[PDB]
Amino acid sequence: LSLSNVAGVFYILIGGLGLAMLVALIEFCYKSR
Amino acid sequence: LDPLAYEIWMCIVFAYIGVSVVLFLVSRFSPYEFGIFNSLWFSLGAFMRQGCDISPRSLSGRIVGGVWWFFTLIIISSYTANLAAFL
Amino acid sequence: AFTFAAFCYMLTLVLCASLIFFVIWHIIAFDELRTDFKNPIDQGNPARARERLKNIERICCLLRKLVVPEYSIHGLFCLMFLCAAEWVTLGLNIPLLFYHLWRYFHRPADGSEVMYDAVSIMNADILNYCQKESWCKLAFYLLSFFYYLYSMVYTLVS
Repeated sequence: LSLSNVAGVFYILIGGLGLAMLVALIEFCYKSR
Repeated sequence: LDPLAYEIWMCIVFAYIGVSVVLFLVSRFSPYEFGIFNSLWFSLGAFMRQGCDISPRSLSGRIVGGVWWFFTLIIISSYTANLAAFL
Repeated sequence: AFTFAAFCYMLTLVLCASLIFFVIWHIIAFDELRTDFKNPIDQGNPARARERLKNIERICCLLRKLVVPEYSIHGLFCLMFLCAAEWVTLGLNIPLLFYHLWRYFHRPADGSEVMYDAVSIMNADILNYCQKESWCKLAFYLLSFFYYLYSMVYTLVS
């Protein structure tokens, strides 16, 4: 199975990690304030 | 390992590393435990369909857990299928 | 044209974001520490004297904690680019890895064992040196983040 076949999963995973860290920053700001 | 090209295996390893690192960062610096060791344990257990005794309790860890579950589901369903042939 | 190296670049960008945030928090902590240290109101004041010591201990402990994630994550970058077969970026990253090793292991000045002990971390030379180092580190991380983004897009489109 070639990596090209399933690349979408990795794209989705990276998007999810970025969104998660974004949300963590937001929660940190809310907790601080 | 034949069912998956070595490129996919390397990407899988480093994604297992990155997810655990991200979960560690998220939980340590934005808490409600999840160190790095237990984080790797949880990620590995979720990759092998055997759950663990700990689950993320915040939203920022639960998003990571969800994407990890989806990713491992897809990868395992792709690998399992046509695995006797390669053996 | 997805590739192992491209995914390494994406993940490295994601993590460089957190590295940037760590360095920003470090410089903010040092700016606050400098502003407080230059302010001798805590010095020679029977009231709130313990406040300065408590603040110093808090800051030193917090930045004692923030250090290991940054160093280990940069080491992870180095390892990933080593296994990725990326040679330019790995060469650009090794010097900072060696700098971090030196900082964590050298134990210079015949001081305390810990990096920020709050007792020997009150020398103005220490604050100036570390503030300059943190600013340089932030600039390097910004440059590396933009380089990672450019390399990711270039590799992916190719």
